[PDB]
Amino acid sequence: SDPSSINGGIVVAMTGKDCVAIACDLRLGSQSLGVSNKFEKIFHYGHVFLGITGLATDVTTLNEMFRYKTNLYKLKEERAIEPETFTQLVSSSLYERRFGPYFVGPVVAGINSKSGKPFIAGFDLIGCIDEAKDFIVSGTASDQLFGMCESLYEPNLEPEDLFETISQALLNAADRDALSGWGAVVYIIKKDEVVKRYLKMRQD
Amino acid sequence: GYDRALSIFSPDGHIFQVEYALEAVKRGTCAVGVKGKNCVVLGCERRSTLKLQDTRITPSKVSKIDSHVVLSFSGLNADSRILIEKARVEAQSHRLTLEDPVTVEYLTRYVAGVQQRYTQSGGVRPFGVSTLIAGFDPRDDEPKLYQTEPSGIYSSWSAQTIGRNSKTVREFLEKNYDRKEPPATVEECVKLTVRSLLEVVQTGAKNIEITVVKPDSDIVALSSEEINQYVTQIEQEKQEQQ
Amino acid sequence: GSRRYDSRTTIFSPEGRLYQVEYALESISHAGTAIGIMASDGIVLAAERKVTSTLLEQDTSTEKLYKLNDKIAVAVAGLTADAEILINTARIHAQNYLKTYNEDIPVEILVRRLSDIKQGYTQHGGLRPFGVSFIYAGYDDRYGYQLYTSNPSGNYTGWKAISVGANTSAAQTLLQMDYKDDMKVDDAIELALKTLSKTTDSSALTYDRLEFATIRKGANDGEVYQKIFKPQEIKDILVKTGITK
Amino acid sequence: TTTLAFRFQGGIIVAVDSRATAGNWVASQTVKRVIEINPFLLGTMAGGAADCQFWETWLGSQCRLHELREKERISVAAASKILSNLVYQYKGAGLSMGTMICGYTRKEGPTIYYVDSDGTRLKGDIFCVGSGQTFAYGVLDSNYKWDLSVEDALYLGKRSILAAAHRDAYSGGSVNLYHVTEDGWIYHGNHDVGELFWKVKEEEGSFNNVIG
Amino acid sequence: LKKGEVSLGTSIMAVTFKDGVILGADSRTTTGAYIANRVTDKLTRVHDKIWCCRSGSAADTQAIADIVQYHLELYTSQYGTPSTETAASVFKELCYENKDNLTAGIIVAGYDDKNKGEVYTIPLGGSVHKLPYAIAGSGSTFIYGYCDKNFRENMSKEETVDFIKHSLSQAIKWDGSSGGVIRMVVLTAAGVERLIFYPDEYEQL
Amino acid sequence: GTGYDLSNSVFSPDGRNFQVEYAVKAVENGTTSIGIKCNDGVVFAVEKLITSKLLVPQKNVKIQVVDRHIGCVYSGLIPDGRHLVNRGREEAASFKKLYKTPIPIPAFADRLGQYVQAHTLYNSVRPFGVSTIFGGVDKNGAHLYMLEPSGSYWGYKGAATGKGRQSAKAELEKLVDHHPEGLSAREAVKQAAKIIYLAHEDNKEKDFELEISWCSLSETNGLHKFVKGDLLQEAIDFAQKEING
Amino acid sequence: TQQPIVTGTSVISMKYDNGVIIAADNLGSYGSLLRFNGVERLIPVGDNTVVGISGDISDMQHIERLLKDLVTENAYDNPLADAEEALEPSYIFEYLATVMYQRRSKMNPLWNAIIVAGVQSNGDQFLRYVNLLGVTYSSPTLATGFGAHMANPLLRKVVDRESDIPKTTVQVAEEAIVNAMRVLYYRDARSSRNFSLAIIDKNTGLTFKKNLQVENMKWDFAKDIKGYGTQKI
Amino acid sequence: MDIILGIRVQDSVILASSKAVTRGISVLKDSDDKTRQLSPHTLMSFAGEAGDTVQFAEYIQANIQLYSIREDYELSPQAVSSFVRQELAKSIRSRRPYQVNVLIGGYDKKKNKPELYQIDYLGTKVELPYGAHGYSGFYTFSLLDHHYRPDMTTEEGLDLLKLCVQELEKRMPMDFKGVIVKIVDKDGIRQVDDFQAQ
Amino acid sequence: QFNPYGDNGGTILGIAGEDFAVLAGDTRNITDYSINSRYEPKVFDCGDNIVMSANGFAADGDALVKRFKNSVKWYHFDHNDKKLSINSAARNIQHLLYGKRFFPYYVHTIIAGLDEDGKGAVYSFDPVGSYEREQCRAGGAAASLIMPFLDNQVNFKNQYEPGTNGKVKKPLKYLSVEEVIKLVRDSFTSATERHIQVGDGLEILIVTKDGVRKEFYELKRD
Repeated sequence: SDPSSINGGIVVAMTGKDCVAIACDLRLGSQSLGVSNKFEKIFHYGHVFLGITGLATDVTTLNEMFRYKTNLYKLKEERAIEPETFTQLVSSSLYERRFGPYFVGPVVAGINSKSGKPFIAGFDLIGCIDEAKDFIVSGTASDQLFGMCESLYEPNLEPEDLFETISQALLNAADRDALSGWGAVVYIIKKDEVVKRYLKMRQD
Repeated sequence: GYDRALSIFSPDGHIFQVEYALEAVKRGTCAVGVKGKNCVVLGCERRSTLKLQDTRITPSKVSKIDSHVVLSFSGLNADSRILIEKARVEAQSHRLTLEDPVTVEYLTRYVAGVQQRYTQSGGVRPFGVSTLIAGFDPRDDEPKLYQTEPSGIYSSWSAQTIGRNSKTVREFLEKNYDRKEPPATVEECVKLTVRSLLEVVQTGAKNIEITVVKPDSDIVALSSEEINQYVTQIEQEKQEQQ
Repeated sequence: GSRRYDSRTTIFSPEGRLYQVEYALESISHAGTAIGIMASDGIVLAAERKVTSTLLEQDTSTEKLYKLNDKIAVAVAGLTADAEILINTARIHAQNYLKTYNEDIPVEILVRRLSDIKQGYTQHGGLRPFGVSFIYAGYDDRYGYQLYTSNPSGNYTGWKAISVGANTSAAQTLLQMDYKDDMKVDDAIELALKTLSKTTDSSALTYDRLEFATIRKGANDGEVYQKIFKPQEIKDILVKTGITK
Repeated sequence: TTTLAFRFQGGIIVAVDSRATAGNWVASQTVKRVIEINPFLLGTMAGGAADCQFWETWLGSQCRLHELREKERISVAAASKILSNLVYQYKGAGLSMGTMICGYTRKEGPTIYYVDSDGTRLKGDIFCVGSGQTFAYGVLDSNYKWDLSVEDALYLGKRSILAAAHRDAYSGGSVNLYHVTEDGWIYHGNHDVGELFWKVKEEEGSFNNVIG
Repeated sequence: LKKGEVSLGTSIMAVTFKDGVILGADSRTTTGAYIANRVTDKLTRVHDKIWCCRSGSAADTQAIADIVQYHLELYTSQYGTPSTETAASVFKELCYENKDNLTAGIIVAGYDDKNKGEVYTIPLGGSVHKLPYAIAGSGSTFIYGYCDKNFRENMSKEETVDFIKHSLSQAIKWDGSSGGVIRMVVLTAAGVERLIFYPDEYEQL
Repeated sequence: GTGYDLSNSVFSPDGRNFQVEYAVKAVENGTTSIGIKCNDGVVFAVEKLITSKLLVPQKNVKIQVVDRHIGCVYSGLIPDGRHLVNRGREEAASFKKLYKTPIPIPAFADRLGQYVQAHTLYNSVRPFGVSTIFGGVDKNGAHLYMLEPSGSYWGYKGAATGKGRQSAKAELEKLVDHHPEGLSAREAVKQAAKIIYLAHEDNKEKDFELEISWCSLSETNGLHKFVKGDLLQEAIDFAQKEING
Repeated sequence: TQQPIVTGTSVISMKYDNGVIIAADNLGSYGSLLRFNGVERLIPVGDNTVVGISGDISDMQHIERLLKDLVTENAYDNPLADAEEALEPSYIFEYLATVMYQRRSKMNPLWNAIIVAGVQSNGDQFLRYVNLLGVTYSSPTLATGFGAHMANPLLRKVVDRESDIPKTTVQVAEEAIVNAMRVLYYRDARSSRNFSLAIIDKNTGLTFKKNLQVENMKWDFAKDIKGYGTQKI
Repeated sequence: MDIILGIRVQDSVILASSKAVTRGISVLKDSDDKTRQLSPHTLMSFAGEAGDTVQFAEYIQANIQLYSIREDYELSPQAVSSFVRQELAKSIRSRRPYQVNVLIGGYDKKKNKPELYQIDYLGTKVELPYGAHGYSGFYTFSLLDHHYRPDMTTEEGLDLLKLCVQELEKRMPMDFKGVIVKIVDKDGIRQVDDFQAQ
Repeated sequence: QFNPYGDNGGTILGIAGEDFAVLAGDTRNITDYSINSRYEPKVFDCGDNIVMSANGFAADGDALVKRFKNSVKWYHFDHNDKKLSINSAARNIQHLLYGKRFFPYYVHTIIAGLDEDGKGAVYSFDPVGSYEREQCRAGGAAASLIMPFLDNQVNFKNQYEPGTNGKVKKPLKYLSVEEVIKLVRDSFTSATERHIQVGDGLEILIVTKDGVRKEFYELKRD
């Protein structure tokens, strides 16, 4: 077997201007046979959005854990969880499990409720924090994704044009896979509306 | 410390903690069980003069341990919940290991052991609640009614009453029910239970709660309305001598 | 010796309940009031703030009103200290249930864990019981609104209107009389504000000497939207009822 | 080692081989192969020697205890499941057990459970365990008939064993036959393979329909 | 599991003279073929008049020695000043129970004023051995003849000072995992005297 | 009856709990033991009381070894003495294994000493109530130490205790003063016998059995030995000489 | 586990009619470097038993410490009993044997091979073996490591059986032990020149000769003189 | 493996589970329900090792049944699934994992819709209209995507499953001897005792 | 890392009789081509008229027999000095074995004695446990050689008188201890010729109702 590429997955985050964007696939497989075009990887906690790539078992286990941590934090503090803060808690939860299993690549996207500015940060299974405001990518096809983003992105994008960068970056990156087919979604996030747009794309 | 002398004998041979336990029972509600021979009826008092509460947020008098095992109590609320949790863990563990739907007696042996346990040995203080555990063992047409105490004793019993007005209901069971020849009708068993709890509750059918268990999981709790029609009937039998 | 310096008071009275437990009840009846009203389009909670003065910060009135969940909140009658330990454990118990069964904790389920620990506190160790009573305000999608109470005796009941802490008799008497089941949030508040007046003897009652919350259906949810009032919001509703007290 | 047990009208037929070897030379024609837990339960030896031995006396302690304490006849259904549950605890501890838990109680009738070190517990009319099992299965299957008399059932059992004995060399010192009833088991003697071979080869005419 | 491993200058000694012991060392840590350290303090005080030379794996020797340091501080305060033999046992115990991870070649040499100067040599695997002088590491076999023949008890300080400077400077030349400074430690009752000589000095002298 | 007589989970107004004070008083009504420090050794002697002819001579012994070169005798409560010694052994052996040397007497003293102090800071753990005269020779000389109930110890040059303490101490100081410290180890055996014989005059309603031992650097070659044979007959001779006979 | 890095080589022993003899070199080897010359490996325990340990010196040091406790603890309780119920070979033997079995059974054995030689003051002569493999035996000849192979057959001509023991005597026995040691320094170069020899007579007690040196020389090299390093141009 | 299929029709979940265990030449056992009823509207079907199956099954039924009485109502398919996955995800770290991969065919009886869940032995959770285990899906996903499209009555689900099973027995070399069919709806769990074209 | 456990030789032979039982064993203890001893038996009388040998690897043997002797001692202590039967002894020796199946073990144990009827019993063990009673049973290195002969001369299986050898047979012999020692004597003597796991001495333990009797015959030496 594979350690995380049973089901694969890719995730991309961009910063815009008052805005951020996070996109991902919707593949579920059993080894190389794609079984479903649906499986959500993006959840959010207060207003900080967490996409987690990897093995499906490990996304589920982390998603329930981060619910548990956010809720008690939320309850004591009478206040939601903040992108900046969330980065640190993710690091600290992941480093404890570097000795355990985990074969994940989470990407965080949000807009702070405390200086109004875009925030994205990236994580590996190792727990190297990737401090970025341009784009940050994770997943199986992350190398390629870095090449596509480094060329295609241009700074200071508004939701419609930002949308076009991310959607095409992800589509052409994915076309050289099969482990990134079976449908894909883009969320373009403002701090007042979130537009969710399904793309039409390849499958085996 | 607290692992010693909570419980010891007197030279008079009374136990302190057991003796103050039986007193919580007399003070509390009233529960009675009367057995047919193809039914078991459990009648219960729940007594409140304050009318600003519902039955559906005040706990029920008869709690299910299994679909075919029921538990009734008189005493503290707090303590009884502890006992109820063990009995459900013991039902499902038995089903797992011996692969038999539960025998009602074995479950009495588990609840009774716990009750013995905190008395004999320190680091815990005893309970102040007595229970009725009743039900049907699989492949039986014969009703089972048991009593277990804070002492941790148990024995099987044809009709039995605990709680407020134990004397009155006792006399009534002595003079109107037999071990030898009980009700053979379901109906007559209902009639008898209502007759007994009516003399003591000092209210109508709106503070007596009847639950009838016919064989192997067949449980229907008659409502205030259904009990009232027998309550009417009862005032008529009593006006042949009035 | 020191085996006779044991207090031996977490054993039964002949009165059918432990010494320390009965004595503790008194302590509650000498600390702040909580009032719980369950309505047919909300749940209204009122509590009178114990010490109010300029030397205190007056803009805080969450000193006894904590939300345990998204749709469950409690009111305290007793002392801050005693309360905190049960609040934290109920919060976790909420999260254990949520995580195991994928659904939020029902009001009685939550009540029942708290009550088994309160009993526990005298049952194991010999230690002293609490000095807190809660009145729980919550919604569940299986019974509608539920409003309950637990005491350090570990006995709990549900009620349609109850008061705990000081002046239980007086407030309960009035509540039973004006109660209806066609009341709305606003009709309850008015009612609540009358009752509170009749138990407090004053020239006037001010908005900062109250802690208030209601849990209504809302208009941003089909759920229930929990509204925690702060002094300045207490001031507004006092005008709206036209009940100055 | 080839052991079979089948459920029929008269109770249960349990038939087993015995053989102990030093080389391929038959060192002793003797060794147990039914471990008589108590008169109501049999467990048949086809696993590791020590594993079977240790847990099956230990199983005898749980049956004896249940009846002494709870004053209730223990089921076969309970006997297998107590066993399976412990087995899963000692799984990947080096365990090798292949046994069939046999009893005939009032409340179930004749009941045969196959229990292995994988912890599997299956109820069936027919279970054969061994390694001459496929061949032994053949003889039994082609002459299977639930409605049968105890004597004729014994002869079919013993020919099945023979069949497996001839081809496979891990059976065939001797045959022990037992018929397990309600009130306990009845031993049907020890039959020598030498004398039994010449009768069957001529008699049965299966794999022998033109004599070979 | 330690990833990479470390090594020390592997020609260590304690020599007895007129009034005590003079302790001598080369120091050099390398991690592979990367020169981790030109100079080092591997001339380790374990008590005020009892020092040692540490050899073997850097990670391991330092980790042990710290533990020995804790026991011999506590040991002094309570049970009176140690001896060379007392220090040596503590070092050995720690090596022997954990010789499943430890590689420590130890000379502990200390001065007492009723035993005079004392050398106790604890090789790998750990066993206490009392000798009147020692040489250790793996470069010691090659100077065994020199050392035995010119070893003399009650030799003048000037003469011992030359003898150690020379002994090592020859050893260091022919052996390859040796290198860096020669540091020396004079232990008499007047206290502890510290010598350091750099490469360019000793080669020449 | 103050909790300064039923508990040691407090400090006293007298700086010690009554029960420890009482241990000191019970050593003194007891049996006599001495210890004689000399310029090359130490000598021990103890009075063993004879109450019946049913006792066997020297097949009950009160001086017990720890290691092989430290000799321990104690006066006072028998059970407490066994327990102290059993401990003394576990320390001594741990020291020999761990540092590869016989244990020093100021070291050995700190280890027993800390353990006598421990049992005197708990409200339910019995104090010790023996005074132990102990000592031996090590690699910087001979040492005589005396350990008390309370955990108190100092080095001695002469030591005495028991019923006959007064008498014993009188002779003992005279002889120690006269001598550089105690003269030879050999001379000290006889002297030691006189003190014990002299102390026996304070209790003539019982008999004694004189028991001596020694531990001497060049006069036992580092070992602790029992004093017997000729050496015991000679000390007896000297004793019956002065105390008339 | 426990693996060679410091080694002691060979302990020999055999019984005669009134006693036993034991001899063993004094060696701390570091492979083929004779690093430590003097290291004890015969421990007298009491005054009628001598423990000879072969094998790793690091581990021998562990047995050495256990023994130091055995001498103190057998004098504990009763310093009246020292030869009656303290310190017999059979007691020393069983004490050692318990540590040995326990360390091996958990699969981290102590690496020694041991002979506890003694003469019981309450019985007859004692010669019994225990090693790290757990193999245990009594025999009138016992020898450890390399000595097991070579020394032992020479000892065995004297006694190999119950019947031969009364026919063996101090003179025969003593010659045989030295003859044996001579064979070991001769065919093995690890075993040291300097050795110690102890003869333990029941009537005369324990006698321990320290610093015997292997003698009755063999100057075999003078035969093979043909030159070995003068090389001519 | 053990061939385990599922199809979700508009009102129901039909689950198909092998009826045989085959040992060389002959079927050693051929009466095989490879599924266990948790509750009257929760069923779970299984594939994996033979022993893991029953040991997990019985442990899990017992826990759920304890929750049903304590809380005094039947636990949702959703409640069971989150519970089932969380236990499987833990076991992998431990010496002995439960190696059963499952199909939970449920009626959500509180909002009136059928739901089908595939949860793997690791913990890989998916909701699907139809799904399959192993190599099965290479051949039978090719017939189900092509000939079926949603909103088709229950009987059409029966005929499709048989066509899938026939192709498996023909072309794939595994041998599992048809399917024994069970239907989970609000009327409970029913056996289809035909498999002749159903 | 190390496994010090291997195996060593030795051979034992147990025979159950009517009224008696023997457990015979050699005195030679070896490891490879060396002689560890010439006189040391691996057979011990463990008491209550139970005789035992745990033949094979010495290290395992010595330890199992120390364990069984303490266990016998405590039984007696706690249970009114009750006789340890061959049936009780057997069960106990299994529990000890299965206690250490986790660790390497290497003995073929055979216990003989008498049961409380006065009837011989010989029980044989594997190094993991399991037992069953046999009428004659060879154990150890030469088990495999001794048993084929042993079956013809003791058990009269595969042993037939002339005439048809199949209807005419030699019956199973009514046992008597004297003829059985001749059989044992013959086995062990043939074994010294073929095996270097056998020789030095032969120790026959005979267990009877008159007690335990030791019989001694010499075997091959140089």
